[PDB]
Order: sequence, then structure tokens, then C-alpha cells
Amino acid sequence: KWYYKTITFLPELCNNESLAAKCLRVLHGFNYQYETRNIGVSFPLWCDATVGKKISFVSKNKIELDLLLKQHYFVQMEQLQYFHISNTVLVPEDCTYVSFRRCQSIDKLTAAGLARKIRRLEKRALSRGEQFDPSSFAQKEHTAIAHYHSLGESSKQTNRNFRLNIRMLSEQPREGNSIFSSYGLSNSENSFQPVPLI
Amino acid sequence: KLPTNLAYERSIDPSDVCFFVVWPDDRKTPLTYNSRTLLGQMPHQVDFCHVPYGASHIECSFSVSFSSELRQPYKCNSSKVKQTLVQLVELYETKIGWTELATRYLMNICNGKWLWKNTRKAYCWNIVLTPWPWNGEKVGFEDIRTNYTSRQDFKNNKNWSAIVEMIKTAFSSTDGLAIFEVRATLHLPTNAMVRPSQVFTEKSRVFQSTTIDGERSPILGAFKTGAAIATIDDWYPEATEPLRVGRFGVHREDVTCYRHPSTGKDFFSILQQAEHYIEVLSANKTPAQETINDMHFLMANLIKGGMFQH
Amino acid sequence: VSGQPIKSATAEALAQGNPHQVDFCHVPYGASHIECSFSVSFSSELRQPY
Amino acid sequence: GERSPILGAFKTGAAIATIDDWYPEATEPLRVGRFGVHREDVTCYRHPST
RNA sequence: CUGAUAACUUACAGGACGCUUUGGCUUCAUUGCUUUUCAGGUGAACUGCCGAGUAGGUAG
Repeated sequence: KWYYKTITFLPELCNNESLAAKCLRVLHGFNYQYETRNIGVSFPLWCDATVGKKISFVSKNKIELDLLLKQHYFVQMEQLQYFHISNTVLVPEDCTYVSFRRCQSIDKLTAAGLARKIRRLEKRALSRGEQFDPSSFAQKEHTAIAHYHSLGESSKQTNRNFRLNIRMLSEQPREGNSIFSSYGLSNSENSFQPVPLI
Repeated sequence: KLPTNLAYERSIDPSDVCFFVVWPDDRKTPLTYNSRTLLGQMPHQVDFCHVPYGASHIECSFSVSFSSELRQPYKCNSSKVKQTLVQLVELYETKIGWTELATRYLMNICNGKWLWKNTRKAYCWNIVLTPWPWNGEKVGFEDIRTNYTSRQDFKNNKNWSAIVEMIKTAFSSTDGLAIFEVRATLHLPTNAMVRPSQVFTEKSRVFQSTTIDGERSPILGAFKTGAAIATIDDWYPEATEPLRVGRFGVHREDVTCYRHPSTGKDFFSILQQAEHYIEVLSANKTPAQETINDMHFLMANLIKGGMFQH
Repeated sequence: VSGQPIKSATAEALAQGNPHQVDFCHVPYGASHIECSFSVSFSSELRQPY
Repeated sequence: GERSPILGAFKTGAAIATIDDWYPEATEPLRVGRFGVHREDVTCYRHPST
């Protein structure tokens, strides 16, 4: 009971992570004008290097899906032929279902990240009682992480240029209606809702 | 010339630059680094070595040993070029003494050139070197960014006229020795990037490390700390920067080599002009254009020398 | 021997660092000293030939 | 169960037997061979000609 | 355009009986492998919040 409009990156020489990020940033520029969190992420040909050539925006009622692909970025990037839009096809009844959850537990492993964690643990050691020695906090030793295909986003009301990193793990075709965030998503704190990978 | 067996032994024997983190409690712990190996879905090991949170400052320790193994060649083969080189050394020692090379070799020990990139985004770094044989205190230096910059700043009363001698009396005297124990205190900012030496990886950023107190610590090379204190050569056709005192004067970062045999300034056009350079050092007066600049390089290359065979 | 070669020893081709694999041994940090032990034996096997 | 460097059995026999300074002129003790061979200066003194 | 032209060799079969290779033996003197070495993250993936947290979550 879902619709999906695929957009595919044409011109032979492009960084898909650099462009998919901008598409998600346009989706973040969207839906802080209208109070909704309904639109998907859905990377169909997600490889183990360079998240692939197209991106679809899976959602419900579809009166707010069509409006996202006429935002004068997609139209301007369709005029000069770099994108190619599919005209709102219903999802087929037999599909593979994946969750594109933003982990946010990889930027908490980096040295600047775990220092920030320790420095927050310092600040809430004033739940009184003499506090931890910061010498007894080691950069584990031999960490291993997979796979997370990191995209390059940035904040607007500050000059932080964060980045979000997303993994592909798949499960249990349907639960939710729909919820799942302003960066599309399959993470946001309650809804681990499958997206059906058009 | 080049008598099919002419090897030398190095005079300057540097050691590994061991890192230590000192705390506000005034106790020293070994610096530790993590290794992020990527695990692509159905080895690429990347290391990161940052200063841990709440650390007072960092201490880098190494021991350098100036010896007298440039007088006699190791294996000469022929006893015609043997007295040539020995005569050329003692004539150089007699005419224009070891003060210049001693100063050039000690200046880039006493300003933290052997840290390479740990001076970058550093508030202050203080060097304390203990010489041997010595009869007094530790020769300690102040903040080396404002104080000690030029040659004249290093030429202060109680810390230059006594440690250039013992290097001059090392290179001159037979079996002469000078063992300097150098300790440098880096005042780095909160979570500052420490850059140690990396392994070869014959085929991304795996660090060179050794075990201290049962845990691995970064090392900053054994040869990456001898190739820093021997960045002297600025006697090549025109002049740009101090290079590594090599045979063909090879620049590393820029891929080309200045002082190349087409120019005829390398350590084969100059070594084969030995018989000329004994004639020039006879009487007055040696010019500082193409004689002293060449003799400096000759001796700077004889200190590093081995092995000259063809 | 003993001229100059053809342009195979070019300036870009003499800045190509050649790798060695050598055994490095050093005194570990925080050691008191090194202790070297062996045994020698003087005998009377020069009186009569073997 | 740890490999360690050894300095050799035959090298330290060629250390405790560097006593030969009874050779045509004299400078330093050589290794006691037959043909008074010197290692550094590759030419051997005490040759069958002398 | 061939020493040309033409061309059915076929039936049946029991190698078996027996066997001691053995005696003796000293490889051992002497030994220096050594000289010299830059692997290279331009600044860059941040700052918060919830949580008893080297657990786990979260916004931008």
C-alpha cells in the first residue's frame, strides 16, 4: 500500500555519497515547513562500495510525496539532465524489506567523540561523591566496525560539518505507520519500520 | 678511484623516540593508539594516536651517540686511497675545524627537528639533554619558539661553548665518544594529533610501535630520528632548504634529486677530486664558493658513509 | 664504469626509495642493564698431534 | 620459548685469539691464522712470498 | 586415371608340485659474513541532550 518515485544520477562521472547527501539535505530542507516525518530513504542497488546510482522516496498518502520532487532543486537538476524521475508507481506485492537506520554509534567511537563522552561524564559526576580518575579511560585497543556508508550533511543555525552514517540490516517486513524522521530513516527512537527497497 | 671495496661505519648512532603521557598527579604512562579495521559486508587497518583527555603534557625521550668512526675506513682494499682519505680528514681538521658541522648537527638536536610534525599546533616544547662525559647539571632549554630561533640565540653563556667541545673532541680524538640523553616536553592542546612513524606495507597508515610495560606504544622510527638531525646540506648549486646529506642529494616530499651527476656536485664527482682537495688545503687561501662548501659535504657524507664499493 | 649511464638513472628515478628488510635489536625502555654470559675451557691438546 | 640473539661460538673464538702482533712490521694484533690474513685491509700480511 | 579393376581365415584349450641367504665393522681434524637506510593522515567526521554507565539511545 506504498508509492515510490525513483531518481537516478546520469552523467557518468559523479560521487553518489556527495549527491545522495544533498538529496537528503533537500528532504531535511523539506518537512520543517510542513509538520510531517513520512518520506523514505530507500537505496535499491546498495553495494559494499559506493551506495549506487538511484534513490526512491517511499511513503503513504502520496499527496506530500509528489510535492517533495517539485522543490525547484529536483526541477532545476532535471531541466539540465543529471536526474531522471519515475512518475509514481505503486510498490509490487512481493519485495525484499530493509531498514536504513542511522546508527550514531560510530562518531561515538572516534577519539574526538569518546573525549566528548568522557567530558560529558565529567560534567554529570556532580551527582555528588568524589569522581572518576580520567587516566582510567583507554581508546579500547582493536575496534572493528561495518559498514555504515557515511554521507556528508551539515547544520544551518551553526557551522558543524556533522555527517550521518547508515547501515542496511534487514528484518520483519511491516510494523509502523509510518513515523520515521526528518532524514527519512528507519531508526528514529521507536519506529524500526521496514522500507521495501523499490 | 672507487677500489671495489670502500665501506665506512656511521659516527652518529641515534635511538628510538619513546613517548610518555604525564598527568596532573605527576606520574608517567605509555601513550596508546587504537586500530580501526574495516569489515566490508558480504587487511585495511587504519590507526589513530591522539593525546588522552585530562593529560598535563607529553614527554619524548631518545639517546644520541657521537663517535670517532670517520678517521679510518672499515674495509679499504687498497692502501693508496687509505692514506688519501685519512690525510684529507686530518688536513680538513687542521685547516677548517669541526665547529661548523658540530653546530649544524647540534642545532637540529636542540630545537626539536626530530619530532618532525609534533611541533605543529604546539604551545611550547622544552628540551633537556644530559651529555656524557659531564661534570655539573642537566643542560635545559626554555620555550623553543620565541627564545632559540637563529644561530646567535643558541650561542649563550653556559649551554653552547661546553657541548660543541666534546663533539669537536669526539670527531678529532681516536675512540672519542659523546652520549647525549635528550628529553623533550611537548605542551600539546586537548586531544592533539600525535604523528609517529609508519611501517612500509609492501603492495593504509599502520603505525610503527614497540612494547613498554606489556602494552604497545608508538616509536617515531629509529632512522626517522637520524634522518632529521642530519638535514644539513644547503651547499647545492643555488640554495633553497636543508636537504638530507645523501650521495645524489635526494629530496623526499618533492620527488626529484638536486646535486645530480649531470651537474657534477654528487659524492662521486667530488670524491674523485680528492687529490685536488689535498692540494687546495696546502696554503692560503681556500674560497667558500666551490671548496669549503664541497669539503663540508664530503665530510657530512663521510660521517653517514658506507658503502662506496663499485 | 666509469662514465655516466643512459637516461634510466634520471633525477625522478634516483628519488625512488628502495626497501630493505633487516633484523633490528635494541635494549628495551626501562631496563637496568644487559648481561652477557659464556664459558671458555683451556686444555692440553697441543702436546701430541691428533 | 623466546628466540634471542647469540653473537656466535666461532666469532668469540676469533676474539680471544686476536694476539698476533709478531708480523713483519707491527701495528695491532691480528686473528692468528696461517697466512696472517687481515679482514679490514683486505690484503693479507705474512704471505708465502715474505 | 594408382603392380589398375574384384576380395570374410575360422573353430577348441588348466602350467603346476617343493624351498632359511648369513657372519664382522669408529668418519674426524680447523672456522668472524659485515658496512649504509624518512613510507607519506595539508586544515579535515563536529556540538549538544537522556541515561548510575568504558551498556544503550537520541537531535541538529
